[PDB]
Amino acid sequence: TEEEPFATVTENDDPHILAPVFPDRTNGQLATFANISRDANLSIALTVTPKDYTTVTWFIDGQEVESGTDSDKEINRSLKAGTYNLKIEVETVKGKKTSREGLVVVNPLADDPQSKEVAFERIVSPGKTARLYGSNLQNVTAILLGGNTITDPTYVESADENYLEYTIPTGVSEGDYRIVLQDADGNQYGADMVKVTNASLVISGANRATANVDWTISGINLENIASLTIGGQTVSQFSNQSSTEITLTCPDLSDGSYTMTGKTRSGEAVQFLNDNITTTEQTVTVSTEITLWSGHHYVSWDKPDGDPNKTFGLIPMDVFAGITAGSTLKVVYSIEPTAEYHKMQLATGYWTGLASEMEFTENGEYTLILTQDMLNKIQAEAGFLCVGHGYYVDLVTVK
Ligand SMILES: OC[C@H]1O[C@@H](O[C@H]2[C@H](O)[C@@H](O)[C@H](O[C@H]3[C@H](O)[C@@H](O)[C@H](O[C@H]4[C@H](O)[C@@H](O)[C@H](O[C@H]5[C@H](O)[C@@H](O)[C@H](O)O[C@@H]5CO)O[C@@H]4CO)O[C@@H]3CO)O[C@@H]2CO)[C@H](O)[C@@H](O)[C@@H]1O
Ligand code: NA
Repeated sequence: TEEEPFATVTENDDPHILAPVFPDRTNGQLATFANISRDANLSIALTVTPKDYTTVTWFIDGQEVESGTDSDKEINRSLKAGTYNLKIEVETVKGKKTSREGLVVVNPLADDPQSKEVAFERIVSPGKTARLYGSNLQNVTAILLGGNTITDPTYVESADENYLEYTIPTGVSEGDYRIVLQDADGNQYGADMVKVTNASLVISGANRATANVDWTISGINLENIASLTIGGQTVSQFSNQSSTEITLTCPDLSDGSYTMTGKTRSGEAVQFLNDNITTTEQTVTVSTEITLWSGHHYVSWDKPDGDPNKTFGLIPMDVFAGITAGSTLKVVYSIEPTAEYHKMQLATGYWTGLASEMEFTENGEYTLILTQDMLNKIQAEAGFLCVGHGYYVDLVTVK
């Protein structure tokens, strides 16, 4: 009370949470207070000083919530699957307060329809289609998103992981929403957060770029992009341009770090996501790709010693002697269709592996960072070889 003539010593005490002891932040990132199943309830029981002169309030994702017990300092709450922000705010009668903030992880059951974020598919755009990846999602007849009931979910069979395709309503404004999966029976299951944005948001592929060659960037509303500026060099002509992807020619820049910005058609600034931080400026590392060798050279360790196609030599030691530690070697390889199997390995002249033997079925690019130890061993062991069977070396580059 305030009208009180005076406050007892115990009333004016600082608030302390004695038990339980909560973990400290990981490294700015919040710690986990609870890790329970969707069928179990969030159960935390506080002991607090002063005994009879403290009130505690609970917040799930910033929203105040009743403690499901007669006591106000024990919470009992049934939560849907997901990860939740929990705040524990303790206040005394004379207004002094202490605080705890942590995560509550609620795991689904095996048979539950469930979904987590794999890559960046939880960033969605109003009017457009989006994907959920998870388990048992063929059960879902509706998704609930910020008051809207999305009733057109389609479970797509894929060569990779299957997904639940759904359309975001146009009416939904920007922000973060906690989605819920609904059965035909009516049962509801948690599927964590979705982020709705109208912004042209570049998400991945924009950290690194090779000068004077194709550069593919992945985002959400990238068709609205009118131009990108790297260094001081503006690019307004693109090879591909869709919602999810844009490809351009990285301009002729010296090796180093550069600022990238962009402009939409409306004139607003292109946004960039890096570690769940959104900026209007992106740091791009540019490097030039040097060609060391070009052609079409078959490799088979079946062929006899002395045969030019038993290995890939053809890049002399003095070239590798010049390469600086940290550089990325790339070997572009293609299969021989008539070959029974396809295995390759990068090695020294002594056939010491610089990395694992790899088995493959399709054409590709093998990249490997050459450390100072690797470079030293190459000089010590008679140079560089590509070894294996049933493939061709078509290009070798370094940057
Ligand atoms: O055949 C099918 C089968 O192939 C398997 O792969 C085999 C491959 O078939 C073999 O040809 C290959 O043999 C290489 C040896 O593994 C490798 O150690 C050896 O390297 C020699 C090098 O030839 C030689 O010049 C070097 O001499 C140096 C001295 O050691 C130094 O003291 C001196 O100062 O300088 C000289 C340099 O001139 O010694 C090294 C070894 O120490 O080269 C062989 C080929 O010539 O082995 C492969 C297995 O690793 C494949 O695994 C199967 O799957 C496949 O069915
Ligand atoms: Na799955």
